[PDB]
Parts: sequence; structure tokens; C-alpha cells
Amino acid sequence: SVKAGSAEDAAFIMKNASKVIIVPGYGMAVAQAQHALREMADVLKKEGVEVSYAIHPVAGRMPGHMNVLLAEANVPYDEVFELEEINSSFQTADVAFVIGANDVTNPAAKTDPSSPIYGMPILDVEKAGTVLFIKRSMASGYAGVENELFFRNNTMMLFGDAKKMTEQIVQAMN
Amino acid sequence: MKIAIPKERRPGEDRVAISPEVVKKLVGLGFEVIVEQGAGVGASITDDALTAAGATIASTAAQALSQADVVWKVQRPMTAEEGTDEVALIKEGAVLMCHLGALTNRPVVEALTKRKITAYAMELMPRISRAQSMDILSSQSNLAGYRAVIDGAYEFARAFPMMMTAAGTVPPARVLVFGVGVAGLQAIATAKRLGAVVMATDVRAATKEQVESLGGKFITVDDEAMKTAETAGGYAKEMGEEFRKKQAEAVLKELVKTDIAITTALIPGKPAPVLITEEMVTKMKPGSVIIDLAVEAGGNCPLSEPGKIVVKHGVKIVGHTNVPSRVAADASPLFAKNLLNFLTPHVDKDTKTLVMKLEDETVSGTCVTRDGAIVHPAL
Amino acid sequence: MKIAIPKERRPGEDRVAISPEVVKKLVGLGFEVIVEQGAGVGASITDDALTAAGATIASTAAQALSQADVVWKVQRPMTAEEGTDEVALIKEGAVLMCHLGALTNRPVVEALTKRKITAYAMELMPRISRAQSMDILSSQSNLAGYRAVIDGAYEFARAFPMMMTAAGTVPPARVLVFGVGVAGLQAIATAKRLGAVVMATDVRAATKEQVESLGGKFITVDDEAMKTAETAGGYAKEMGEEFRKKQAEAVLKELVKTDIAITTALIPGKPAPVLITEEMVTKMKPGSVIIDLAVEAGGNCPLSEPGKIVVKHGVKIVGHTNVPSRVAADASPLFAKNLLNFLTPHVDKDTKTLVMKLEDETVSGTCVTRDGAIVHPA
Ligand SMILES: NC(=O)C1=CN([C@@H]2O[C@H](COP(=O)(O)OP(=O)(O)OC[C@H]3O[C@@H](n4cnc5c(N)ncnc54)[C@H](OP(=O)(O)O)[C@@H]3O)[C@@H](O)[C@H]2O)C=CC1
Ligand SMILES: NC(=O)c1ccc[n+]([C@@H]2O[C@H](COP(=O)([O-])OP(=O)(O)OC[C@H]3O[C@@H](n4cnc5c(N)ncnc54)[C@H](O)[C@@H]3O)[C@@H](O)[C@H]2O)c1
Ligand SMILES: NC(=O)c1ccc[n+]([C@@H]2O[C@H](COP(=O)([O-])OP(=O)(O)OC[C@H]3O[C@@H](n4cnc5c(N)ncnc54)[C@H](O)[C@@H]3O)[C@@H](O)[C@H]2O)c1
Repeated sequence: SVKAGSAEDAAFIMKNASKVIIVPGYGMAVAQAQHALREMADVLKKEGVEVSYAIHPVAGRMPGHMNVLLAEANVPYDEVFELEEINSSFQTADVAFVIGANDVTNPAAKTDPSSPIYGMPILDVEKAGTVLFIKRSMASGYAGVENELFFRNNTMMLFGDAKKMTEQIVQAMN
Repeated sequence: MKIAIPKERRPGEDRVAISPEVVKKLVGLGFEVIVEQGAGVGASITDDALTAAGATIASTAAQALSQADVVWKVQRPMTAEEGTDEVALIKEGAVLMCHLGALTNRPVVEALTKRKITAYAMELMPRISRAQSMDILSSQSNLAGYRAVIDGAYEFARAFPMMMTAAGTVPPARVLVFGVGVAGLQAIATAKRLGAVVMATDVRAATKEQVESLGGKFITVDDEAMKTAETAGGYAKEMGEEFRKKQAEAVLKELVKTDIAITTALIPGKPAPVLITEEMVTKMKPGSVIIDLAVEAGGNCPLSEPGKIVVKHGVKIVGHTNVPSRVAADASPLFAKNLLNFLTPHVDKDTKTLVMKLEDETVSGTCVTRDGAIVHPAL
Repeated sequence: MKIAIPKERRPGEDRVAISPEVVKKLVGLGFEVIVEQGAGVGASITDDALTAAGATIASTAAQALSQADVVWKVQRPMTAEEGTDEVALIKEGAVLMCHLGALTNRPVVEALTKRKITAYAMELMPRISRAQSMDILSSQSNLAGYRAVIDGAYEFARAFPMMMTAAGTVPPARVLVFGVGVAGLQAIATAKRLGAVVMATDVRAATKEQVESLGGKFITVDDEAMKTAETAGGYAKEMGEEFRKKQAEAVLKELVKTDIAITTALIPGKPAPVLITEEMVTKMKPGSVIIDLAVEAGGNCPLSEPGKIVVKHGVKIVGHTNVPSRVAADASPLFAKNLLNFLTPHVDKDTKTLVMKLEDETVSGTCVTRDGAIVHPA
């Protein structure tokens, strides 16, 4: 019951978008896809599109996992934003490019008192027009829970590696 | 409803359990935030800055804690047995919140119980995503791992990065990180961004991926054994002496080329596993260093000594204590944010009191004594 | 022919003017290399490895230098007055290449002159492109620039990089480097490596593109008068009080936000220019660090004292001496290769001799004395 999609699929969507917010996570680090990600970033910025990064406090597997890797790829500090300072922007955003992030976006933190992820504040990726979701499979994140977002009309699953998928998305663009 | 934050009396402890940001949020929740003078001078949080945020600067430790319903400090209170009765200064029936190390320090728990204080051992915070904002282990370990690289670079006589120059080339340093928890992961990060070649090793299966995700190479040992090496909250087990042997032999190939070795390995309750023996430091080349973040609980290398930089066999074995304090000005505002996130949900809104929900998984697992009786199962 | 290298006897000098690699090439030029016992312990260069490269080893300093036709040191030899007469140990008539500090050390020059010693002061290497591989100022100031950032990070109670965490955002440190020379450029690179925000300033307008390529933001002060501030060799000149107040004012906006301040500015001949005054450190945040690499030349900050970390106005002001020696195991093999490149062009094809081409401006600008006659126009 899941809307899948290819790299060319996701290329059309972000090219025809006024505002993108990249939501990097642990998968982005594993694939080492941060140089490829900031490439996709400044091809979008070159054509005029508004790009920013939404960093969850506990993205990756350590404090500042996302920061150091984005810093390696020379994404400037002014584009990178913390949860509390960027959650409102999702409303005014056509696309939430969720690269290798799962638990960080999961709305079960506020719709499932029984779930262990409950209580933790999350990134409201659902408030954006549509949501891209790069991950190799349908496997759960660290916390081992199904994502409600995974299957619903405003979401699309780009199945594969985060570096190869994002490199394939830059090629589909110009 | 008074909440007081004293100065940390323990030697070599420049941190404080407060920041201006947290004082603003506290008084806004309905508190009167008191704080002893000079409390955060070692953390660059001046007396003036605290009163600006909305705090009363008390003169002595006694005056601050005398009429306080809540106390926040970083390290456990001192007892009369240790020469200074800090627990005596705490109001009867009050609420303490600090890093007690309650499991290893039974005396301080009995002293807090004789005064009917409700103590919350902040290190017993359950490992869940809901309570990672309340977790002092992570915030302080993370900075300690950064520090280890800064300290290794300091004592080391070559530069971390590779350099190509008119006068020739110098190779990068080679770092080996033993133990890849919160601390070791930030060490792999800090070394790797400084341009060093970074190897690392651990006993938990899900670590290999994590090391690679920062850009270091992993040293496997027994991929059929690391499978059952994790426990309840992600902690590691003991592995006997048949693994202690098997680790040192595969590691040895890389340890001989290692310039800086950072050891973070530590088992909860039990002392530290020996990962670098004296026999192994003989085979290390002169000019090397070992940063031992596990020194305060056995040490991963027996040669290391608390608070000293011992030098044996050509190797500067560094072994500072209280490493997060070596980053006190960043470490403190985090520590205070942990304390705040733990306390905020339990402030009764329309009344300005506090009630700690018993069924709250975060309260049950962290409470050590309450109303003059030891509560924690394991005590 | 015999070349020799002693251990450095001066306090805190862990460098050595040799490496296994550089010995290999010296033997290939037709030298016997003798090195003092434990000469390179501070640089992690072992006796075994020197001998493996093809070098004899002497037990003492005098024993290494006794019949040495040419001698390589790092720092200048100590005179009889200073403690130990090392100049006497050098064989009469031999050539001596090292950082002599000659323009400020006249006593050590004329002591070598008494023994027919032909001493080549390497710090006087002209600023021509082809002599960069022979330049010791340059190779060592590079490592000094890196070390400054490492020292700032050590003395700083916060962390350099930005980290979003569950306990909150720890902000990135703000480095600000005065003087974008060899050392300044490395300091920017190293601080950027550790995730800092790096401002910087200089009088030389060519330096602007350099800072921005490393990822830093430049502080403009006098767009017009900065083009009239560079010399033939590429080093700075004196700017006067007018510019010093337009700079001290323009940089103050960032200095009150600055956490680590690395100052590297030097003016050949004159003392080091004052870039941060005591009035300026009062405006700085408490917990800040200032690294003053020009402290042995007066300092860019008058509060700094050689060999001391000075805490005044809530600001640690570091002024380590011999900063390059705090990276000895890198500084040494680079110092050894500086000397190898200076000497190589003047060694005969097949003759076993050192004909130092007096026409070569590498040789003319360097030679302090020769055969008991001070040739340098000092
Ligand atoms: N930051 C910290 O300090 C720590 C955080 N945590 C926890 O980590 C979680 C944070 O979640 P988040 O960072 O959003 O990500 P998650 O851990 O929720 O999972 C990220 C997803 O990306 C995937 N992925 C793995 N490898 C690749 C690859 N090569 N290419 C593409 N995708 C890949 C996985 O899916 P698939 O395998 O299907 O591709 C996975 O479902 C929280 O639960 C937090 O509590 C835990 C410990 C420490
Ligand atoms: N749920 C969450 O959101 C969350 C947040 C932070 C941490 N955590 C978890 O907490 C757990 C513990 O982290 P920590 O930093 O306290 O670890 P720790 O301080 O217990 O020890 C550090 C590391 O030492 C290693 N180690 C122990 N004995 C060893 C041996 N003999 N040889 C080699 N390595 C050995 C462990 O594998 C561990 O990774 C982690 O698994 C982490 O995922 C969870
Ligand atoms: N053989 C060679 O060609 C050679 C050797 C060394 C340097 N250089 C070149 O010379 C230039 C200077 O490098 P250096 O390390 O010799 O410099 P230096 O050590 O003489 O001085 C360091 C820096 O301080 C700056 N400075 C001086 N007074 C100042 C003031 N009032 N305000 C701000 N900045 C001030 C200078 O511009 C210089 O960049 C570089 O471009 C370098 O590439 C060339």
C-alpha cells in the first residue's frame, strides 16, 4: 500500500518547486551522500529555489552527526536550521526531501501513547505539499517502529542507496 | 517555590547546573531561581548574567540551599565522611537532582534519606528517544569525545592533517578509537575533520556501520559474538578473557602504526575492560599518545593514572579526570537544559508546585530515594 | 667529506636538522653523515633509523663535530657566555648552515668569524619563488599557524564546531585571525576544519582572495591605502597611527563576538605591529583566548609575555615561545629538507666538494661570514 518512485520521478517534483527543505538523517551518513546532497542543493538554488536544511536534535547516531558531515560538504551555516526554529516553514514548503531520515519524521510521537517514540518532538514533514523518502527498503529506523507517513498520498518512497539515488537525481536535473 | 543551584565544591569541577537561558525558562514556569555567587565562573556564566535572567545571587552555599524546594547540582553532594556536609545544607523534604552515581555511592543516598530528600540520579535516565533531551550522559560524553581529540592533538608532536609544501610532505596522523559510544563517535568525527586517518573498533555489531558513517575504517574481531554484545539500552557486556585475547591480536596490526589512541570503553556498574596492555604499548612507536577517557573507572590501559600524564616506553599516556569540565562553558548550558527538560513536564501548571508522576518511566527509573526511604530496586 | 648534526641544547628545542630521508640524499651527494646520540628523540627520529639511512653516530656533540667539514644545526650555536661554547666544537674552517638569528645576534657571528667558520644564516633567504623550498621561515610558520589553533582549542572552555543536540545547539566558535601570511592562512584552514566561523584581516589586498578560498570572510579597512602597502618581497610595511585606528575600529565589531583570536603580523626590521591593545581586550567576551605568535618580536598584543599564558580581563592571552618546536616531529624533517635544497645545487657532480656559488643570490643574501671576514652588509 505504498507509493514508490524513481530518481526521475523525484527530479520533476523538486525542479517544479518554490521551496525545498532537506531533512538529512542517519541513512545520509551511512551512504556518505552529503557531497551529493549539497550538489542537489545548489542546482536548486542556482535556478532560484529556496533551500534549507532541517536538523533534528537526535538525527544520525550521535550529537551533531548531520552537522559535521554537512560541514565537510561545505553547506554554509546560514542554510542549516534547528528543529524549533524551522518547524513552521514546512507549511510554506512544496517539498520535504527526507534523505535517510525515519524516526525523526515519524508522527507516531504524537498519535500513539503506547509507542516508545512518543513524547519526542519531531519534524513536521507532513505539513509540506509532498514528501520524498530515500531509504533502501521498508525497514524501520533505530526505534523499530512502522512510520504512518510511509503510506499516504502526500508521500513517495525512493527505494535505494542515498548516495546513488541523490547522484541520479542531480543527473535528471540540469 | 524555590530552586537553588550551588557552586560545585569538588576539586577540578568548573561546571555549574544552570545557565541564563534555563533561568529565564524556570522563573517563567513559576520558580524563584537562587544561585550561589561564583557558581558558573568556571563556565563563563557570571553572577550579573544570572540576575539579568531573573535570579537571586546568594552569598554562601548554605544561604542558597536553606529554603529551597529543589536543588540542582552537577556532581553528587559531599557527605560528612568526605569532610564537607553539602547534604546537610539541603532543606528537609526537598528534591535533589544531580549526577549522583548512586549505584556506586551508597553512603550519599543514605545521607539524603536521613533528611527525607527525594533524590533523582540523573545518570539512571532510561535510554529512550523520549528522554534523550533529559540525558546528561550523552551531552557530557559527546563533549568529552571532542576533547580527547583536542588533547591528543595538543600532546602530539605532529599535525593531524596531511600537508604538501615546498619543503616536502608530512603524513597525516593515525588515530585508533577504542569504544564507539557517544564519546568515541564524536572523537572519530573531530579527528577525521582535522585530517587524520581514523581507525576504530568495538564489540557491538551495529557499531561497524556507525564508524563508517563518519568516514573511519572498522577493525572487526568476531562478527559472530558482536551479535549478542548489546543489552537493554545499547550498553555493552563483559566478554571474558577469550575475547580480550582475540581483540588484541587483530588490533595489533593497526596499533603499531597508531599515533594517537583514544580509549572510551566502559561497562556499566563494573570497571573498565583492559584494551591496551603494557605489552601493547611497547610495540607502539615513540612519540605516541593514549588518551584514556575511562581512567576514572579502572582505565582501558592500566598504565594510565587519574589526573596525570604518565610517560612509559616512549608513549605519553594521558589520563585527565572530569573531561567534560575541560569544556565547562559548553558542557554547563547543556547539563542545565537536561535538568530543565526532566523537570518541565512535572510542574503543575495552574498552581506553581511540582508533582512527579510515579508511572512516568523517566521518574520511576531515575528516583533513588523518596520521603526518607530508598526506592530504587537495585539498592 | 663529512656533514654533522648535533642535538639541540637550547631549552625547549626538540627539533633536529636531519631526517632519515634527508640522510639518504646526503650520502648520494658524497657525504659521511654523523649525528649526535639522541639528536632526534624530540622529533621521534630514532638513532636506528638514521643509521639505517646510512649514517655514523657520535656519542657526544664535540665528537660529531670534530672533523666535520660541514655542520647543520636548527637554532644558533650557544656561545661561551650563554652556557656552553658550542662554537668551539665546530672544526675551524667548516661551513655552518642554520637559523642563526644573525641580524640580532652579533656576538655569535663574530665568534664563528674567529674560527674561519663560513656561516650561512637561513632566515635571510630572499623572497624569490625558486627559494621557497629552502625557506625555513615559511616551512615553520606554516606549522606554527596550525599549532596556534590547536593551542586556542586547548585553552578554550568551549568546542569549535556547531553541534545540534538534544540538550540544545552548541554554537560554533568564532575565530578571527590578524595577519594572513603563511601562518595566518594555515590557521584559517585548521579552524575551518574544526567547524569554526573564521574572520580575518590584513594590509595586503592580494590576501583577500586567499581568505575567501579557505572559507573565511575578510575584514576590509582601507580599500585605497591597502594597495599601497605591499613591498617587493611580499612582506608588509609600516602603516602609521591613521590606519591603526581605522583598523582597530573596523575589527572591533567582530572582536566582541570573537572567541579565539590568532595574531601573526610581522614587519621585517621593525617590531611587530599592535593590532589588539589592552583597551580592546576589555571589550572581548570572558572565556576568550588570544594566540600571539609574534610575541617574541614584541607581540601584536602588549599583554602577552613570552613563554606564559596570561589571564587578564577574563581573557587568556597565550604567548608560547618557539611555536614551531611544539610540532617538532613535523618541523624537523621539513627543516632538514630546507637545508638539503639550499646545499644541493652547489655540490659538484663528481668531485667531493662544496663550491658555494657566490654569484647565486641564495648564497649572497645568506652568507654572514666566511674564512674570518664578515661579508654581510649589516
Ligand atoms: N543522534 C543520537 O545521538 C542518537 C540517536 N539515536 C536515535 O536515532 C534515531 C534518529 O533517526 P534518523 O537519524 O532520522 O534515522 P533512523 O535511525 O530512524 O533511520 C534512518 C533510515 O535511513 C536508512 N538507511 C540506512 N542506510 C542507508 C543508505 N545507505 N541509504 C539510504 N538510506 C539508508 C534506514 O532505512 P533502510 O535500511 O530501509 O534504507 C533507516 O530506516 C532516533 O530514534 C534517535 O533516538 C540513537 C542513538 C544516538
Ligand atoms: N535511545 C537513544 O536515543 C540514545 C541516545 C544516546 C545514546 N544511546 C545509547 O546508549 C548506548 C551507550 O552509549 P555510551 O556512550 O554510554 O557507551 P558506554 O559509555 O557504555 O561505552 C562506550 C563504548 O564502549 C564499548 N565497549 C565496552 N566494552 C568494550 C570492550 N571490551 N571492547 C571494545 N569496546 C567496548 C561499548 O560498545 C560502547 O559503545 C549506545 O548504544 C547508544 O546508542 C541511545
Ligand atoms: N620565498 C617566497 O616566495 C616566500 C617566503 C615566505 C613568504 N612568502 C610570501 O610573503 C607573504 C607574507 O607571508 P609571511 O608569512 O612572510 O608574512 P610575515 O611573517 O612577514 O607577516 C605575516 C603577515 O602579517 C601581515 N601584517 C603585517 N602588519 C600588519 C598590520 N598592521 N595589519 C594586518 N596585517 C599585517 C602581513 O601582510 C603578513 O601577511 C605571503 O604572501 C607569502 O606567500 C614568500
